[PDB]
Amino acid sequence: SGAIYVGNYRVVNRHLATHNDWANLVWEDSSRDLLVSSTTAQGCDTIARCDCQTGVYYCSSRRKHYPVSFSKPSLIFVEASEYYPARYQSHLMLAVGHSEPGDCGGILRCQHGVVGIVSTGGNGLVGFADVRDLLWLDEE
Ligand SMILES: CC(C)N1CCN(c2ncccn2)CC1
Ligand SMILES: [Zn+2]
Repeated sequence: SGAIYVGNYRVVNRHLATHNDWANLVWEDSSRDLLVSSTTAQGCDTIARCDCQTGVYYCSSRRKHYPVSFSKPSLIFVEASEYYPARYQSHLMLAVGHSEPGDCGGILRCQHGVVGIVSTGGNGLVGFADVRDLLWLDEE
């Protein structure tokens, strides 16, 4: 579990979005595994605006933050998980590291701020849904 709290937006994995998220929906994309809802209180996070390929992510199934190198966001085939069938996921970055389903929502960050959230795992990789292209998160 986990979210990004930027301005008056909550960014969550689409598959973990709640009824309240859907009732306060700003934007969602199944192919990216993202959903954004509106918040009453302003949030503490800054979104990275960069093309970094190194950062640090939180792994809840280890209670640990790990430094990783990661691929640039791409359209990638993802094998079946507990929460999605085998399918193509867009705007996905991969690193070598540990990720189980409940790790979804952990933040990946670089020197510029939040890069994305854990969205995939298995086979010794962790996949992150990028948010650095979503420039509208920084205003309004
Ligand atoms: C949500 C649904 C599409 N899933 C969940 C069950 N399943 C699976 N596959 C691999 C590992 C664990 N569970 C495939 C079908
Ligand atoms: Zn960066």
